[PDB]
Amino acid sequence: VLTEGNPRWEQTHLTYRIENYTPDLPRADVDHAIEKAFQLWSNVTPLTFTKVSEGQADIMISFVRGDHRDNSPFDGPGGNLAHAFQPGPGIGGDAHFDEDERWTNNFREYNLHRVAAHELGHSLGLSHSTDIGALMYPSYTFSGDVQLAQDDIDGIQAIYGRSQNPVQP
Ligand SMILES: COc1ccc(S(=O)(=O)N(Cc2cccnc2)[C@@H](C(=O)NO)C(C)C)cc1
Ligand SMILES: [Ca+2]
Ligand SMILES: [Zn+2]
Ligand SMILES: [Zn+2]
Repeated sequence: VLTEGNPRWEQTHLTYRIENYTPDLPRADVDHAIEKAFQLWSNVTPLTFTKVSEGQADIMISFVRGDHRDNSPFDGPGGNLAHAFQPGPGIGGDAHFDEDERWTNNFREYNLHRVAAHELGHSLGLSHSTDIGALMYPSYTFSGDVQLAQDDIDGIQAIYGRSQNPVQP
């Protein structure tokens, strides 16, 4: 409410649910990529995530093709590779992935885990940055290893706070 059309999550815990797995890759590989991404964000923040198989989740993930009842249809391999809505009630928090391209689990054409991590940044209220090491890169590019940069760590920690509890066990 304080922000016009871009409210932050007032909850310290969030839930998510995958509507379906793309036939390009099984669920074991996709669950790992989605689960690994949540761990990276929780590792540096006291935030906690939990997958729900029933009820509406705060962040819904689904794959779409061509027009899917939206005002931004994909135009072939060109255009954006994925998109989402600002964090808010209703369709807000939802995130769609372009299923017209083939997803891979390596440095092949595109990295699914790298894109999922970027979509979460949008759901976490993180905007694009001009830092080369920031995963929130506007266009798609090839980065070295997948790791959070100091700018991203300070940004999410600044909004909520620092994880004053680095207990691995
Ligand atoms: C790995 O991180 C990334 C995630 C998504 C993309 S994306 O090409 O789909 N894209 C960036 C874009 C494309 C074309 C022209 N202007 C801007 C969306 C975007 O920024 N998504 O986060 C946007 C246009 C909907 C790029 C990188
Ligand atoms: Ca495309
Ligand atoms: Zn969509
Ligand atoms: Zn983006």
